[PDB]
Amino acid sequence: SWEVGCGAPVPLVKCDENSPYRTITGDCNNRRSPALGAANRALARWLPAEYEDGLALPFGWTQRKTRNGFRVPLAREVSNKIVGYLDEDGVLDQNRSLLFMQWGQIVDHDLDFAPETELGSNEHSKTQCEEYCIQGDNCFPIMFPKNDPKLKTQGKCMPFFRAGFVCPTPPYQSLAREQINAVTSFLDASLVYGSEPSLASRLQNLSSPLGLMAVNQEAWDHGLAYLPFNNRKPSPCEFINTTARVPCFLAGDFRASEQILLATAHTLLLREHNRLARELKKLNPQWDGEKLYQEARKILGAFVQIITFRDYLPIVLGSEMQKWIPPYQGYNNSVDPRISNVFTFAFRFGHMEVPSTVSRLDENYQPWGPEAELPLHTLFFNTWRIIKDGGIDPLVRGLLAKKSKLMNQDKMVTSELRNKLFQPTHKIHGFDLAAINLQRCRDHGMPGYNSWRGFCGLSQPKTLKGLQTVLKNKILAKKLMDLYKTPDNIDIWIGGNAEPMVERGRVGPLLACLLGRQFQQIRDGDRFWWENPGVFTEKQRDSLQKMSFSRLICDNTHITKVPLHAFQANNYPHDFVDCSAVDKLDLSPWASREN
Ligand code: HEM
Ligand SMILES: *[C@@H]1O[C@H](CO)[C@@H](O[C@@H]2O[C@H](CO)[C@@H](O[C@@H]3O[C@H](CO)[C@@H](O)[C@H](O)[C@@H]3O)[C@H](O)[C@H]2NC(C)=O)[C@H](O)[C@H]1NC(C)=O
Ligand SMILES: *[C@@H]1O[C@H](CO)[C@@H](O[C@@H]2O[C@H](CO)[C@@H](O[C@H]3O[C@H](CO)[C@@H](O)[C@H](O)[C@@H]3O)[C@H](O)[C@H]2NC(C)=O)[C@H](O)[C@H]1NC(C)=O
Ligand SMILES: *[C@@H]1O[C@H](CO)[C@@H](O[C@@H]2O[C@H](CO)[C@@H](O)[C@H](O)[C@H]2NC(C)=O)[C@H](O)[C@H]1NC(C)=O
Ligand SMILES: *[C@@H]1O[C@H](CO)[C@@H](O[C@@H]2O[C@H](CO)[C@@H](O)[C@H](O)[C@H]2NC(C)=O)[C@H](O)[C@H]1NC(C)=O
Ligand SMILES: [Ca+2]
Repeated sequence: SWEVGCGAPVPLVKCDENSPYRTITGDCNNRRSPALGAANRALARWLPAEYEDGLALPFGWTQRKTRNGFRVPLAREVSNKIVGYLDEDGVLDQNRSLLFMQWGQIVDHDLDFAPETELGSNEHSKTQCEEYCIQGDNCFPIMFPKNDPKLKTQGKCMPFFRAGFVCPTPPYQSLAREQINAVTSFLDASLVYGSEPSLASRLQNLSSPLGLMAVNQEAWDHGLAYLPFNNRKPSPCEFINTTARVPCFLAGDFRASEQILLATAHTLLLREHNRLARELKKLNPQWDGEKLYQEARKILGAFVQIITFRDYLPIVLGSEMQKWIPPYQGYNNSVDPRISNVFTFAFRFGHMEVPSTVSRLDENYQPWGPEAELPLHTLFFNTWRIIKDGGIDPLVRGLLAKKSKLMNQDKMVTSELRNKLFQPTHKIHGFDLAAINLQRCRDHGMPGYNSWRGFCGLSQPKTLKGLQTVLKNKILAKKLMDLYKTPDNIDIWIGGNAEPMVERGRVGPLLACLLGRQFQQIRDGDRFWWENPGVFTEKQRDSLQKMSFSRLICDNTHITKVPLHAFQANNYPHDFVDCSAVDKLDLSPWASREN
């Protein structure tokens, strides 16, 4: 049996072969099958999907349906018993800057987004779901287990809506349900430019032929650009402080305002596009408005890639880097560049790297003002602290000089995210990202832990003693067993994250494998990979190889002191040097010598 057909919600457009620029949607990257790695299509299944009813119901939907003969435990109950911790002392990655957490979220955002199903704005699937906690259709509420303190203050559940799926977004009934990636699978700064035409243009400055992205005309940062604000009302950035009335930003990606440091990095990207475009017109004064946009956008895309594969992945994998991402050997069109459904959970290792507070630091890197450090939760959907506090600048210094959270088998996810998450259609700082992630694993039909162990050539523990051995942790294993009753039922997010953290890396073996494999394909199956012969000239590639996040900071802020290796843990002033000492990006090689 088999089904190749289904790809109905897609406008299938021309591929201008030889074009030297990526499309916005990601179509036409791969020539044999030009929908490969395009946005708005069904994420890839490395392993057949696993639902309660074979088709679409997330294990845990039916109380009289076991998984392998055992009920699956409530997501919130796994959160409470395994994921949570009280004492934030001692949980600071000694050798990773806070930038390390933040880049990961940036890369994640470039690569995947599975939007909640939306059949109703003015429809009571939302209200009935939130108010009365009745599971049905796309309402899959996260129920509190006996003894939960949120029972006392928040109700019977936290709302949760099932992710969008292809074919139709009303129910289906032939193939297994397949969730959508709404963004492009190819690491191509789609978070900045958008993955759809409608937005990419709306993002553009089509008032002038300079190839610039649209900037805030309401607020400014020492004459440095801010991102435009967004249309949407209701606005959750507004709802955060209804007095200040500062809305969310508008970026290539809709999540850019989830937290202030994400919105900051987005700032650390729009700026550079425009810097790059201005420098480019200055040099090639005959170039189109379009041409300037595309060639900046190309260089930016190349920056995301280089920072990611040269600086980030080596330190997020460790020992396994070489085992899954051998040095580049060219473009391979037989490679599938699609983001897999499991990767979208594996990449959520980042959630254990988020610490409980964010600092603003002045130019001696000392607290900035009387409220320099804030609880992370007061910063979900918070632009106003950017616009009417300090710059971006103090936050970027914090990104450099403060540390990531270290994942810890006994202190997984800070309560800032585990109890205080703010959703943008629900009025409280009262949600649990960990619960949500577990529920979503089930929503998405994920195979369990041991299925992924087996996929990656690793042992598949069956017996509580065997699980202790894999996780080198008696007590964690015990709680996992007590709750799941068989490692085969352990949800991939929590299983993958429970494994000790490799060597020199920040993920376990199961994750290294899932992540390495996805990034290898991201790298090998992209026709516009920066390092693919043809995409850039050898000259051009000699200039791009010197880019650095440091350099990005220098050219787009008024920070004049940065470390050389920004992802590592760095302290001021010892690990910092002046922007003078820090390599520039030399665009001589972009000179259009059509003569
Ligand atoms: C708030 C949130 C963060 C920080 C303050 C945060 C951080 C990260 C990092 C650092 C990631 C990678 C290193 C990462 C990956 C992914 N996240 Fe996550 N994250 C915050 C909040 C959320 C929320 C909310 C979601 C949606 C949850 C849902 O299932 O309903 C979320 C998701 C993800 C995600 C899946 C994205 C997708 O493909 O749709 C990651 C890969 N994060 N986060
Ligand atoms: C903190 O983690 C850093 C990385 O953030 C650790 O050091 C990294 O380890 C690599 C080895 O793979 C080193 O890179 C090597 O350096 C030589 C030149 O001496 C160069 O030819 C290559 O680039 C080579 O890979 C390097 O020390 C470092 N890498 C980077 C990018 O910083 C470090 O061990 C940890 N720091 C502390 C204080 O423990
Ligand atoms: C909602 O946003 C408000 C800003 O839009 C914020 O209030 C701001 O923060 C403090 C509160 O006093 C003020 O900072 C200083 O203001 C002047 C300095 O010129 C001093 O008189 C004060 O003592 C103070 O140090 C901001 O000026 C202030 N602005 C306003 C209009 O109050 C709120 O705190 C935000 N509220 C929430 C719940 O997030
Ligand atoms: C689109 O670009 C035009 C041309 O630069 C912008 O107009 C400039 O705006 C800046 C402030 O943003 C001021 O110097 C002048 O108003 C214009 N400068 C020049 C040299 O003409 C316009 O702001 C941009 N529009 C948007 C919405 O970003
Ligand atoms: C591109 O990648 C694919 C991986 O799927 C390679 O194709 C496989 O190559 C191995 C060894 O030659 C064979 O055993 C497989 O059966 C091949 N499968 C297919 C579909 O071709 C391919 O060799 C790689 N190409 C390059 C140039 O590296
Ligand atoms: Ca992308």
